[PDB]
Amino acid sequence: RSRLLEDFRNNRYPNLQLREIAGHIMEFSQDQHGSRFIQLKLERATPAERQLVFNEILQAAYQLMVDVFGNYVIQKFFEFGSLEQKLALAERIRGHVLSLALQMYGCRVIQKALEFIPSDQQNEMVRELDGHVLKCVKDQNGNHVVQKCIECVQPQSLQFIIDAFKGQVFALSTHPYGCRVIQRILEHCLPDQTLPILEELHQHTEQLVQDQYGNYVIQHVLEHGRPEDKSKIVAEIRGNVLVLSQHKFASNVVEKCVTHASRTERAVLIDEVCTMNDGPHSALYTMMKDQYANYVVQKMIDVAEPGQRKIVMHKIRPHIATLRKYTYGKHILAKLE
RNA sequence: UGUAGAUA
Repeated sequence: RSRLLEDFRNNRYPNLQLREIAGHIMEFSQDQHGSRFIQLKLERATPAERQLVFNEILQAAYQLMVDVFGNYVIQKFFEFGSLEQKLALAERIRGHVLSLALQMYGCRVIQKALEFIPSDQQNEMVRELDGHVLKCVKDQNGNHVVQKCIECVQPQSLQFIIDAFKGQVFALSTHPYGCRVIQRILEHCLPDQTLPILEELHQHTEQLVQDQYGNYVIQHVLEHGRPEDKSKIVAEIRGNVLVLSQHKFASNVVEKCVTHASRTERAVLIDEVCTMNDGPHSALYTMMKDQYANYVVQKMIDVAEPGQRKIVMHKIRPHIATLRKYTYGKHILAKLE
């Protein structure tokens, strides 16, 4: 390194200033303590002081966008720099988007830059992803970037991402990074576009609720979706209430079904299991005794009306001195009051 | 008694 920096790593300069590290901006930024020294002084800095530094981040900007320390520095400028340094940084970035989006460091920046630019540059920076949509949605770095777009970017500039997901919904609603994206779209995108998705979604409601993350997506719509889409799902559940509340994943979804259904639907779903006797005993006998099902049951009571709840507990008197036996049942006896 | 994304 240089002594200047060596002296900084040894604490030999207590009131070190920006001007005093001219010619060494870069080096500093690829060094943890110096990157950190700059990140701080940039916030409390004169316009002359920032530009000084800027001058030296520009010609090796890409290098610092990928450095493990150099990347917070570029990001500071997006936060606290001038409009012109922000567009200038954009410049730097044009036609480098895809690569930085997939890089461990570059995409943090990209993620920040996407947050601090007018729609014009925002709109521009995104189309560079066109035709590598699915490649980014399934990347470990790329995926927060796409998510970052769906959030920051005006929705009408992202039809290419709705298209890209066509007939792809299940593979992604059943993917690790794939399903967070699908949530964003349903949180941000226009009716025009959340229609094909919600459509494929319903195509595999039964399967998705059994997926590791697939359910998180059905779970999303139940909570946040339009009441027309809820009812369709709850309907997928109606009947299957027994076979799914014993599922490790599917239980979590019936849960939110009983929570987010119509008043009516809700009182029908609940009742379904208070009178669809299964085997030796009745329906909710198993649900009580089951490692996952009991939460579904405890939820039954939660959302219930005083009328239909009374009836539930009346069906749960015949086994009071029966649940003490099974421990998962034990968490139920502490409610019949 | 029960489930999910990347930096010093």
